[PDB]
Amino acid sequence: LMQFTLPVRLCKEIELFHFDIGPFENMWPGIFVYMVHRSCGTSCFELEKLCRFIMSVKKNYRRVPYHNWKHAVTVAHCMYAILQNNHTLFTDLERKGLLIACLCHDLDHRGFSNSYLQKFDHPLAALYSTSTMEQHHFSQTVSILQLEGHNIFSTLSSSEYEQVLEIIRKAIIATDLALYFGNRKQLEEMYQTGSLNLNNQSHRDRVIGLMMTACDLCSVTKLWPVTKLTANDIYAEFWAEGDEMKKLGIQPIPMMDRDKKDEVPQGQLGFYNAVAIPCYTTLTQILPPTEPLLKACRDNLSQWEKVIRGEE
Ligand SMILES: Cc1cnc(C)n2nc(CCc3nc(N4CCCC4=O)cn3C)nc12
Ligand SMILES: [Mg+2]
Ligand SMILES: [Zn+2]
Repeated sequence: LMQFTLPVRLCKEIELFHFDIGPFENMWPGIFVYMVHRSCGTSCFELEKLCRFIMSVKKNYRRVPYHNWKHAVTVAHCMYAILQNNHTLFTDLERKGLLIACLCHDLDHRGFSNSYLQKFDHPLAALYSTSTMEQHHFSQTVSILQLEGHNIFSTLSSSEYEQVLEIIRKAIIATDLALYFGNRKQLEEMYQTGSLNLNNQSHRDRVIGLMMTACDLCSVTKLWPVTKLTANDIYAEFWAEGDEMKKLGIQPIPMMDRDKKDEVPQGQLGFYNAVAIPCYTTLTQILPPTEPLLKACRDNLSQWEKVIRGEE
């Protein structure tokens, strides 16, 4: 049958956590199919249905600076690297669900936070009072699965299908960073007191939630030039929301105020110390082969430190 194969450099480097999917948009679908075939099997999905699903997902990502189709595919590649370094830890349905969840997790993102939607009084803030954009992304995922010729899960039973969509729903909701802090603290306590139990469904749920955060934040785990240039896209969004906050007559938080361009290096320090390092530290304790993510994050923290010291 029909393998996808990549050029030699991509074939080797796609296996590493720090892989950058490159600036050729037209190769990203092929890169995703390649990752599904190796992490799931050539039998998981009918190629035609999967190709049609990938292309409708791409179409429902918007042309925003950071929360775009490249982000979707980047977050899927980090999940692929986690899954490939932990062969035997995950069920068949989890392998199927989690790459889809990653591809779908920011579907139809508009470049604005949950907080901006509530202050603007967007209709989505009335339909979904918490994790507003994340419930929207899961709703968009179901919509696309229900288009003609797009049911990639069509060969699962009613109960397997229900389990896979429930894995995807939880994985997507878990990308609401507001929920990460409490999830990581619970996992930290569980790991240390030795209660962490991977046969406990509500435990696996938490561990998959942390994987989702780790993949979502994975720009901090890349080579420094990738990390630094991705940060510019992240801030281009934040500062546009800042502008929109000022139009509602609301002072944005410093994170979203382009007037504080200069403090970006110190903003990154707080974010590595408060968010990223704790995330990859707890993930590495639970899933030891994800250490390369923690090591790369620590490398990038030390680069932001060099920027503050004026050494870069
Ligand atoms: C969600 C996400 C994901 N990946 C990355 C790399 N980032 N970087 C961020 C912003 C960090 C941050 N910057 C500030 N700034 C900047 C100057 C004033 C200020 O306060 C505050 N904070 C918390 N957010 C993320
Ligand atoms: Mg999101
Ligand atoms: Zn995301």
